[PDB]
Amino acid sequence: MIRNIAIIGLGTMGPGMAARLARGGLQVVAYDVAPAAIERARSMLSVAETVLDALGIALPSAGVGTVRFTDDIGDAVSGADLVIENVPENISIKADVYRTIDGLIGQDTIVASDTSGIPITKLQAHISYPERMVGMHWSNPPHIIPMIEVIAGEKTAPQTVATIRDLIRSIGLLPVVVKKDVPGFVENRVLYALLREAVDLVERGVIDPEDLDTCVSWGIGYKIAVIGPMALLDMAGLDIYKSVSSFLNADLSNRDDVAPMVLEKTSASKFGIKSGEGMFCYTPEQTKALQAERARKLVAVRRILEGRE
Amino acid sequence: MIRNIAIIGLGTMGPGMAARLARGGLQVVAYDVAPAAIERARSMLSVAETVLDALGIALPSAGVGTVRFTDDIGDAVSGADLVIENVPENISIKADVYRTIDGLIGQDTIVASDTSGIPITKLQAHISYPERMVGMHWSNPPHIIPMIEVIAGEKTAPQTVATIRDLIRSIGLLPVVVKKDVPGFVENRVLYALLREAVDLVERGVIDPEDLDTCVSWGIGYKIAVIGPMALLDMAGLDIYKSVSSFLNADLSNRDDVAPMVLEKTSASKFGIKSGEGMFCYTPEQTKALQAERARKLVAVRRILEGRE
Ligand SMILES: NC(=O)c1ccc[n+]([C@@H]2O[C@H](COP(=O)([O-])OP(=O)(O)OC[C@H]3O[C@@H](n4cnc5c(N)ncnc54)[C@H](O)[C@@H]3O)[C@@H](O)[C@H]2O)c1
Ligand SMILES: NC(=O)c1ccc[n+]([C@@H]2O[C@H](COP(=O)([O-])OP(=O)(O)OC[C@H]3O[C@@H](n4cnc5c(N)ncnc54)[C@H](O)[C@@H]3O)[C@@H](O)[C@H]2O)c1
Repeated sequence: MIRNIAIIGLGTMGPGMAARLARGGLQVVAYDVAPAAIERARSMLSVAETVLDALGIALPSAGVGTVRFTDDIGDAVSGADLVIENVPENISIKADVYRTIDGLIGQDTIVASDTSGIPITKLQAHISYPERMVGMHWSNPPHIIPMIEVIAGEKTAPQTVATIRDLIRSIGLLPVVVKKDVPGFVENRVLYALLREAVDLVERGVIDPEDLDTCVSWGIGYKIAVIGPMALLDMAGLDIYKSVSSFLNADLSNRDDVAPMVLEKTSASKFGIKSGEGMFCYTPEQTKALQAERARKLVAVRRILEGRE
Repeated sequence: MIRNIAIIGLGTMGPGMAARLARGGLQVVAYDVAPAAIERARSMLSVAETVLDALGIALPSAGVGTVRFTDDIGDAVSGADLVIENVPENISIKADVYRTIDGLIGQDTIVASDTSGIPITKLQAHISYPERMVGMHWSNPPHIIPMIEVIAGEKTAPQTVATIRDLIRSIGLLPVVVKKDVPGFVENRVLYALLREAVDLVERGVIDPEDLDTCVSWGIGYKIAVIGPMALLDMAGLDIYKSVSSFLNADLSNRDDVAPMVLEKTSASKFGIKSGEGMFCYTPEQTKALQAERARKLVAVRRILEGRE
């Protein structure tokens, strides 16, 4: 039974995750090794609570439903039914966390990783009772994107997957079970397939990057938000998809490595928003305005997609 | 100068295209070889006008701004400044249309094709003054998706591309210039890259098709509708995209032909909505309800994406 949740790591994905879980009635205690991170998480947490209000997400009529931050990991994981490990994408650091918490939690406590790219099969080699370790892969922002991937590693018990699937559904979120521990699970595989082709087209001068974005946002993302790919195939006709894919699949980029344009940008220290320049240029003011407007649009669009009138 | 538009072909893409162009102030006369198609287009046209109202799209204070259907192609293309060819995806049929209209229109009339998969370079080999032939690739539904691709063939004059780009902008739509006549232009290349991976994951049992759709609609389409792929790379960090793509690109599907599952479905005459069964199952009632709800959500979401409050 999962009533008490500990979150380890309070960076980008932490505060919204904590807020969203507490809003579902769960008791959440969260920990980070860096005091600066815990402080930043407080402001991130208050904004997230308001966003949950704007999404119309209610506390159920039962459960603790609170969030607390602590600088003591023993305090955080004490009595936890679920520990969500949410530390950097580095297997040595994640293994450190598992070793630390292993002696402090019950052998039937579920340990979930928010990892995007490390196989659950590798992660669970670093904790006792690997059958209760599983991938629980949220998306950014975690209090706004309602879909969570649940991924068994080779040793994960089917019961572990079902329990986390059930937890996610119980608080009104949308779990998807990923049935093989493949690189990138499902979401980021499909995303990186989209990106691989988009980057190739920009790189070889087929289309300017801002026009690529207009094209794909409106022609693809807008449509797919309302109609998923399998449903879209049914709308287009699988006969049509057969006819077109018969020659178009052969012509798509099959790049096996990093695109030259991406190597060029990163070599020049152009990393995107974080450095003020990537594919596009940003001022600090524009960045703030863009972040606010994207969060606002995401919230409004989600309510429509959920059927709200 | 483009004031008078003829549309040849009034199937799925025709009525909404005609309505949207007329709403921009243009005079539109449309033709179809099949009387049954012209009749169906009338009901499709009236619904489209209401959708344009719901989108808050106004007639400008000048221009003819009307739609008329005719069963005489000479009548339709008379005095046309732009003929949009919108007939089946079959180069012999498109060539027939170009031969028919060539003697009936000015040598400076622009002839645009709505083709998805036939190279503009091939199409323009079948009309006089190929420099005024261009791709103008709309998306379904054409009165709702605001983005249109403009594609030069090898012989297309840059002026032709600029004139159609300008026409699209002038009525409040979003043109994107595709700078090479590559298979699938940009939109359907990126879409088919997404689909190739999604189909592969369903086919090899990584995820159930309805869960694939939940995953991709919410994790990818929802996000990309608000934030285009190049902008999204900037948010994630190009350093991160470099690190991840360095191993993940190598693992993506590079399928060169039709997926076995798609061959299986089509062999069994399971084509999707049109036959009542494809990836999913549909009743006639469900189909109608789904079509209405998807159109309603598309309209509401678009207004948010455009910044409406
Ligand atoms: N888009 C995203 O950012 C995103 C989305 C889904 C999943 N993820 C995954 O979630 C995990 C965290 O991602 P993030 O973007 O939130 O990272 P982040 O770098 O923003 O935050 C990581 C946090 O972990 C803390 N930390 C480091 N070592 C620790 C330890 N031993 N104990 C406790 N805390 C420690 C850091 O101080 C930092 O606050 C990664 O595995 C990442 O792949 C990220
Ligand atoms: N999603 C889509 O359906 C979509 C989107 C963008 C572009 N397109 C492209 O637009 C074109 C039309 O697509 P559609 O889906 O509207 O096709 P459709 O089959 O729904 O309609 C084709 C119409 O052309 C008519 N026609 C056939 N021969 C003709 C002739 N000689 N003169 C005049 N009319 C004739 C038919 O009677 C029919 O009404 C195709 O090239 C297609 O690839 C389709």
